[PDB]
Amino acid sequence: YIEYPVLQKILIGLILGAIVGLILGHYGYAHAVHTYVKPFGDLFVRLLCMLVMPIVFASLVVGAASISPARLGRVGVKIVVYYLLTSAFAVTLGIIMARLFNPGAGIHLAVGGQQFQPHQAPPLVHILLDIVPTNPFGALANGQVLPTIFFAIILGIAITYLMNSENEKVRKSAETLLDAINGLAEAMYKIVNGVMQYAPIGVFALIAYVMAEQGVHVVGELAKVTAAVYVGLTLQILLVYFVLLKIYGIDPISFIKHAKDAMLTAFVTRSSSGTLPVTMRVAKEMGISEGIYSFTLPLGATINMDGTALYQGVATFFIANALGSHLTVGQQLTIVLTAVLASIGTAGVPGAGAIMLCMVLHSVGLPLTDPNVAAAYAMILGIDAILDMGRTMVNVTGDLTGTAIVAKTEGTLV
Amino acid sequence: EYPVLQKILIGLILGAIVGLILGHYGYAHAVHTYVKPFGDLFVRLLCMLVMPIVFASLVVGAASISPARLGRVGVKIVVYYLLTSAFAVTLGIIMARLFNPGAGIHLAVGGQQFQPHQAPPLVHILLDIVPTNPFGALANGQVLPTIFFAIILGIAITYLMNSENEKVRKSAETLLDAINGLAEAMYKIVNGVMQYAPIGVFALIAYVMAEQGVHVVGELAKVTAAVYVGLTLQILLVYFVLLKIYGIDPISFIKHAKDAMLTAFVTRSSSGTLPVTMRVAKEMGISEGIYSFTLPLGATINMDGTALYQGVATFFIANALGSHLTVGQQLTIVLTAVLASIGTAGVPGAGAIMLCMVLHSVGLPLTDPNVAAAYAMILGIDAILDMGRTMVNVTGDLTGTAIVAKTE
Amino acid sequence: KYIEYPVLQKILIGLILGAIVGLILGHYGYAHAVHTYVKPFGDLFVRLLCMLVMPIVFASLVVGAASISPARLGRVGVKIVVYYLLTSAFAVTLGIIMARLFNPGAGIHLAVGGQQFQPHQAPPLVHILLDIVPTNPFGALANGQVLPTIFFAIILGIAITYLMNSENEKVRKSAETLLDAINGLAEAMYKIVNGVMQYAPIGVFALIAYVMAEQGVHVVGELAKVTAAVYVGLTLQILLVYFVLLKIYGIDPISFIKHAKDAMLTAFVTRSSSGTLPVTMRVAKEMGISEGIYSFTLPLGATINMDGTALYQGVATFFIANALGSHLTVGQQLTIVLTAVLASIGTAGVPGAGAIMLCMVLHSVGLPLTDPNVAAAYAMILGIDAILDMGRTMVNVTGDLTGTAIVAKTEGT
Ligand SMILES: [Hg+2]
Ligand SMILES: [Hg+2]
Ligand SMILES: [Hg+2]
Repeated sequence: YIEYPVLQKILIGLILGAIVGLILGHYGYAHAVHTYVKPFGDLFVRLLCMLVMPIVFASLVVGAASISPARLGRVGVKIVVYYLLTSAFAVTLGIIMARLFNPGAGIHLAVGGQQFQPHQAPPLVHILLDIVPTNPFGALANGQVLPTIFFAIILGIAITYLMNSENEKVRKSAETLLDAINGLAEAMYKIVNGVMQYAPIGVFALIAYVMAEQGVHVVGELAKVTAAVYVGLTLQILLVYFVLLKIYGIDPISFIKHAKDAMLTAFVTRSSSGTLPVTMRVAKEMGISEGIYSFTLPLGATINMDGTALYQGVATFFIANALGSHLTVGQQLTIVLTAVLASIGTAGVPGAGAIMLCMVLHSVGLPLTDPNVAAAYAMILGIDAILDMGRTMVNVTGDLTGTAIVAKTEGTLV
Repeated sequence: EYPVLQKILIGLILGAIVGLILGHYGYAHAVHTYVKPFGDLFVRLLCMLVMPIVFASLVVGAASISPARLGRVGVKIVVYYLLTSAFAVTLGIIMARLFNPGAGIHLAVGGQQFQPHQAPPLVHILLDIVPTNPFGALANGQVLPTIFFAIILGIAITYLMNSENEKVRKSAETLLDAINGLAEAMYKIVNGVMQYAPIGVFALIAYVMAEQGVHVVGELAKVTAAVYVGLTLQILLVYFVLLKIYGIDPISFIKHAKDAMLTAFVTRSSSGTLPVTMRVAKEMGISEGIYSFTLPLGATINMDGTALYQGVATFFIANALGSHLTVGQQLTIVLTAVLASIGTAGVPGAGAIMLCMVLHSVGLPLTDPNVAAAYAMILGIDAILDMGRTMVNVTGDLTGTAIVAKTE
Repeated sequence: KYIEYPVLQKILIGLILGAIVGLILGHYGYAHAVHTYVKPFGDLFVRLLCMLVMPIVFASLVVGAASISPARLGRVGVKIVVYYLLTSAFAVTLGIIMARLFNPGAGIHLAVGGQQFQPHQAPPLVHILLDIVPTNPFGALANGQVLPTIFFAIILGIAITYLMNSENEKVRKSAETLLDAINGLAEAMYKIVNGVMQYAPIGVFALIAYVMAEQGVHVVGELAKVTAAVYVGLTLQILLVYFVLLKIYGIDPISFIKHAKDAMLTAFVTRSSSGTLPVTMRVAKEMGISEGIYSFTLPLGATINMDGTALYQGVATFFIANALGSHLTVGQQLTIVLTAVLASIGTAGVPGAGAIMLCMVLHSVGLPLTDPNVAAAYAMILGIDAILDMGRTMVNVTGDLTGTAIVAKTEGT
């Protein structure tokens, strides 16, 4: 059948696809690929941008409700502060690395015969006022990004306040609504898994055309991306986690020795949740309180922002850079912080890195319909699989780093 | 608030007489200005629920039929309906080509004939089944994407009900429970709208008769006929053969269903009839533990009745527009319609509701005067057709529960 | 850094303080600078409100419809509903009456862009009646078609009640779940308003600051003229209907008020049918209303009481239309006003329902809230809504008791 290690399939689809593309590039048929292979790629891209709205919205409602004070616990408030200070660093490293290696420059895409031309921007007044949806159903209906973010947050928070009410009529109503929204977000995730079953074919078709038509330069450019990620990735573990543990009297060396297979599971399954049974067992091996890890671990699975913050730092810069538009530090963080803010509750979430990207593009007015934007996004989407293994692996490590720092601040260790 | 079907038939029979005399020496135009708006109110009220029912109905439907959520006695009854609908489709088209309903009524209302557009590149029509934004598809009536999303969602929910996580599992249970109920309410609303249907159906044919001459009655009777003969040809040609193939006697089988069919034929309700259906299944000696499960499904998932309705209706509608339609597209459009109606067996006037959904999905704006005036015709006789629809649905539900019961 | 100080106080402070600032900056000041710098805060406030107008009206009506819906409706229910229908009827007539009595809007002929607003007119009745029916309800709901939304929200709520009358427990829990989540969306939308009223002091400051600075000093008289027309019709309701209705039911009106005294005073000051509900029930027991009666009728008047809104709209509608330059007749008025009221059912409060309905009414008529004039006209009412909304609630609560007592003594079982 096709149930064989889904990730194996996708990496086979990428490696094999680039070879097919690239040799049909050299003496081949850039155009034939474009007429015949590519539409299979397009289907894949559509199946992704599809759920981009339901997941962002329904995910944020649930996510907001999670962190919403003071439905949030006191042991919880400390773990929230944790992810906030780490996301802060994860963002800096993101940008830093994306500037350090310069992914995108060197590939000047001008696909229809013309380069893409960002039309910016309205007056700040006009753009701040417009985050407030004129009509919340409509925002959601026709893909209005920022408004949906803002309404989804303000609603998730509202729900929690309703679950602090004496009126039981009221309390269950909220509990019902949130539960229903939850199941939606939940179903959306299961749908993604199904799409990832098609991903090996679709991703084959995507890079096949990119390779066939962009030339061979691309492979260097993509390795440039992945590199900037995995080096910021490990730079995170070493520079922040290890420091934060050191600074909490915890031993970083022996810490790793327990996390070892929990990171390796995460690296391999791409799944904060798939990995969560392993994570929890390791948390116990380190001797974290039962009452603690059984609460804080199922959070970092969803609200851990550090992984995605790194992805976007590099994805953002590549995507904008390949388009040809030179992007500054101020725009960078502006963009990235906003993606991260809105990512909360989508930690995994199969391929959230790429999903946030769409939602961020849609937000900066770069129509996915444009051929350049399209062929640009298609590149990152290709290697997303690779990137998403590091993304999860850092997520999990940081979840343990945090749940162990917070564990010790409760006096429940060994 | 007196027997509802009586009223719709009273209104139709009565309405054509009124329209037809007022047509002849009368004032086709007057009717058009004063009588007709009541008719248009009716068509709107229907096209209204076309979206919610299709979406909500399919989410629920797909979650029924979904693997691994489906049961063993269930898998067989589904396999039953799949292979009966197969044949029901064939008869539909076949009868629709046999009698030629529509041609000979050449409607060109505005002083101009309707002119269907075809067709974007296969590539572009296939990529487009995938909604770019699901809320959007839903919001501004995109048919194929809504089907595609509603199926892919229903299946997803079932996987969530096979989860270790009780939080996850309850949430799915809830979402589904609320979509169901939306579905459910949608139907309740139809029952009420059918309360206006006698006035509405009066107004509709009144105009059609007053304006399209007397040729119409022949053309409509042509439809009715093509359904009722496909209808009984289904009972005899498939059910009887399936009963015989499973040692059940066709003749004495009917002797038991006799009132259950008569009830179905007169209530238009697979569900309204359900108590009578189950009573007969007991009289025939089916296991309690089998008919109490399989009969409530046939009432929702039985595609055979609709499959004949769409076959014929589709061919009439298109044919009357002027557009001659081939066997290939006939089937393609039909499979699509039936394969989206799952979980709406009855569901009062489902037959017509689907038609609207298939029309909106295949070019053909319901706002267009030709398209409108043609759909107004079938909408008129829907009541007649919808009685045979249900009656055959119910017969095939017993045939299925009996065949499956025997294998147990 | 914490302004969790009495929320109403803040809005009143913001109004009085805002008008002075604007008015002095108006005279020799910088109408323009206010427009460029203070106003954007006033606009952000109008956006947060106009935001919820769709979800509150829809999800609110669904629940509302369900609550009045037969035959889920009790016999103790049927009477209280009939009560409210006959009181809203009069509540409307007084609204229009007072709106015509004082003439708010005239004398302020607003032509803001350098051009006066022009209401379009009306398609044939056929076309407007057919169009109350949503061709696609998700679409109605998604892009703000008001009339089709109303009609779908009612026809939905009612259907949901019938599903609760089914022997199929599948069917029955399904309906119960759906309603449970629609309510609760409703409920959350209300919580989101409470947060918006938190910024309302700042926003209401900015709003009148500009209208004062730019519209002159004639505005303050015109607004006092509104509030007057409401508060007098408001007490004309108590004296002219409730008191005549209590008397006509052998009940003593003066000694009735002696119990309601604080129950009305709470409502006047909290702006909250729900916040006041504890105080209200305590008073219905003091008046010696049955426990199994007020435990049902008081939580209804809290949501379905239409009389308070009926007055507000009578005046708001006339002022808004009058200021724009369109003179509006008594037919037009009720047609506009019945409609709003009839669709307000289940939104009694709901922090600021009065203004909320008005948008929804403005959108429905054909006055695009983006229009410079319409905006500057709505902005004025939005400003004093807070004042009007205290009276609104207070009248509502008096009439909930007047009702629960009239129905109560017709019982004694
Ligand atoms: Hg996308
Ligand atoms: Hg329709
Ligand atoms: Hg508004």
